[PDB]
Amino acid sequence: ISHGRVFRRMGLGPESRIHLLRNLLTGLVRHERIEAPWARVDEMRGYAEKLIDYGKLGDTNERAMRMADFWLTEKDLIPKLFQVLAPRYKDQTGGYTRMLQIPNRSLDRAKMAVIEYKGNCLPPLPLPRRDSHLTLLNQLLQGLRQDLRQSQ
Amino acid sequence: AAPKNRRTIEVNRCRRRNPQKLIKVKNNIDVCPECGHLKQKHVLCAYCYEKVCKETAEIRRQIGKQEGGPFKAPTIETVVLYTGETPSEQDQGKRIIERDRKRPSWFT
Amino acid sequence: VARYPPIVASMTADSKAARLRRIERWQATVHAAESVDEKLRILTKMQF
Amino acid sequence: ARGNEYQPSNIKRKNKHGWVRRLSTPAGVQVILRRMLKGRKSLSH
RNA sequence: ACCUCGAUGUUGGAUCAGGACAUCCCGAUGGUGCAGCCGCUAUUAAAGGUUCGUUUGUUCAACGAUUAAAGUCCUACGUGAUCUGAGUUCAGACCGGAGUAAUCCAGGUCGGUUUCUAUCUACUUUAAUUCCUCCCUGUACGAAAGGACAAGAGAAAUAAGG
RNA sequence: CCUCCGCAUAAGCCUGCGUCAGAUACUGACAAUUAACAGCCCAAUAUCUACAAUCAACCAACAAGUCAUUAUUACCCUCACUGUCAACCCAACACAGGCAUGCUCAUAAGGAAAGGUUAAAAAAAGUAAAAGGAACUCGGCAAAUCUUACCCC
RNA sequence: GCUACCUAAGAACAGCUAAAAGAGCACACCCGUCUAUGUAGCAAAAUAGUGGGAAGAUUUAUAGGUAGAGGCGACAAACCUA
Ligand SMILES: [Mg+2]
Ligand SMILES: [Mg+2]
Ligand SMILES: [Mg+2]
Ligand SMILES: [Mg+2]
Ligand SMILES: [Mg+2]
Ligand SMILES: [Mg+2]
Ligand SMILES: [Mg+2]
Ligand SMILES: [Mg+2]
Ligand SMILES: [Mg+2]
Ligand SMILES: [Mg+2]
Ligand SMILES: [Mg+2]
Ligand SMILES: [Mg+2]
Ligand SMILES: [Mg+2]
Ligand SMILES: [Mg+2]
Ligand SMILES: [Mg+2]
Ligand SMILES: [Mg+2]
Ligand SMILES: [Mg+2]
Ligand SMILES: [Mg+2]
Ligand SMILES: [Mg+2]
Ligand SMILES: [Mg+2]
Ligand SMILES: [Mg+2]
Ligand SMILES: [Mg+2]
Ligand SMILES: [Mg+2]
Ligand SMILES: [Mg+2]
Ligand SMILES: [Zn+2]
Repeated sequence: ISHGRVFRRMGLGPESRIHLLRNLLTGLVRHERIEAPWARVDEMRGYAEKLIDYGKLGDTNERAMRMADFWLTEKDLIPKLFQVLAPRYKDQTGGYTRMLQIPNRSLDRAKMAVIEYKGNCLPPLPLPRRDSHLTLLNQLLQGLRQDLRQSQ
Repeated sequence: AAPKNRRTIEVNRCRRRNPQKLIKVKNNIDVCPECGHLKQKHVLCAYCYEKVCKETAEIRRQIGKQEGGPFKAPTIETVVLYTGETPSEQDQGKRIIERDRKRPSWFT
Repeated sequence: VARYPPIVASMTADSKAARLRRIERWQATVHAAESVDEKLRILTKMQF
Repeated sequence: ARGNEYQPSNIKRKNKHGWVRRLSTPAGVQVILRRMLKGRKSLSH
């Protein structure tokens, strides 16, 4: 029975789970785009958002500095976290990460996903785009909208 | 426990050809409008993703060459500039990664 | 006012930089050793 | 616990089943003769 | 001595229990050497229940405290491809005894390997009982001793389901 | 993140993750380990050799102990041979076992428990547990604590 | 070349308490008390925990010796290539 359990059981235990997520998140902070098993990316997305929030908190915040020191195993990324990512997202309030499924791993056919920080310098992902507004159905719905607006 | 009798090929065929065993046809496959290769609707296109990954690998190799060593991550934003392209006012004050090729059409 | 942690390699990781940092830890113990006897002992104890 | 009863050592090997020891006694000479008659490629050890 | 010795694993316990009624308790009923309270006996009733401990391998027995009661059995003395091996005539050993000795004793005692990944069958979500408290009541009954029913009210305990 | 380790010698094995090319830690070819380390010794005939070791000094010993030459005769005039690799041996196996010694006594050296997901039962290992504290059980087995006294042999 | 015993000449035994000890706690090392797992297993006797000894009647590397009407044995009819 796992009603309400929100954390996956990963690695060799709770500590190993935290360390795996920490390594994935350090890689994400360094490269701004990381491909990894789908479940691990899903688990680490929340921690990535939380680091962005802690970076928003600021350098002077000792709690934020301690959190960054723990979570970024490569200490050169803490200045990055506090001076490149948080300033980038200062305007935003959330949704700093884009996660998209990827064709299964060639080795073990594992469900993989790519997670990136939005606005990175890397080439854009082939994002799935909704159907154009000029399609038949979309044009009919536009006619509906125009008729309703004219009525009101 | 050991089998009491050999199970016949008829029973075995029943078991291993029960539709629960058979592979299910997938109806979520579709053509990628960009390159025309097949892709699952929810999954990203393999061909396009490989294009992006190879371009990312080139850019990252240039990034590593410019960094010159471990633990040298910049404290400023980064911009990738291709041949025949000059930094803009926004690009000013950002680390320039120069790629020795024309900017990909998909890349913007 | 911002106390960034030092940008050094991990002392326990499996990497070239980590190995160099462990070598630095060894050499720091050698430096901290006061007596020349202790210095020589630390410098020559590992037989390779 | 068992199985590793063979603790190899060339000194013991040659002193127990060598050509010299086999020829030392008439019985070992007959052992070598039997091996030769059978056509063994290895008369002694 | 009829199946099984090209193996049907066999005491007691744990676990889960299916069934019988020749009913231990709860229900109804006849008789009584049934005044009442306890009882005894017989008919009907197997829906439900039928305790925890000390020594002992004990099943049982005795004892302690309870209970409404702590039922008799069958089920390979149910159930070891679910479990335990304390007893129990494998290998070691001691005591008493037998024998010249080897060795033995339905004598004691200390120790002593519990296999199996399930092919088939079968199966895997099918209106509750009881005790006690008060009151009736110190009433009916009875010389006293003692001492009820029924009705009513309240509390619980267990079982099932959440 | 782990580190029982690890590096050498011995013993064992005998080219057994060096390069190239083919396949699909395999096959074929090419290469390699260079002695100072170690092994491989000693001209005779007699003749000597009571007094441990233990920091050898006090002491204490008992179980009474690895460590020595002289005399004469011969004799120099001319640095060979062999081991040197490896991820390795004995266990039918890339076997959780066996495996001597010197250093390292936690490491400078050596390694990776997780193929991916889910987080059903049963099973194994571990941790925590209201009140109680052996009522379990053959037996305090196990676990937790660190705990008295009496018997048999 | 295992094992029983022996022969030659070797090696090992941290630390603490005590003091010249078949002394105590305790590593390495040797063993294998009890539990669990395993039972075609990692293993034709192992693993984890726990435990006995651990300066001695100790453990152990090398070479040699005793051979089946036998050897060897602190007798368990032990061990003598599963
Ligand atoms: Mg897992
Ligand atoms: Mg041996
Ligand atoms: Mg018969
Ligand atoms: Mg007859
Ligand atoms: Mg049969
Ligand atoms: Mg009846
Ligand atoms: Mg019977
Ligand atoms: Mg028994
Ligand atoms: Mg006797
Ligand atoms: Mg017994
Ligand atoms: Mg015992
Ligand atoms: Mg069993
Ligand atoms: Mg089963
Ligand atoms: Mg692994
Ligand atoms: Mg798995
Ligand atoms: Mg408790
Ligand atoms: Mg008891
Ligand atoms: Mg007690
Ligand atoms: Mg009991
Ligand atoms: Mg115990
Ligand atoms: Mg000592
Ligand atoms: Mg002692
Ligand atoms: Mg005897
Ligand atoms: Mg006997
Ligand atoms: Zn595409």
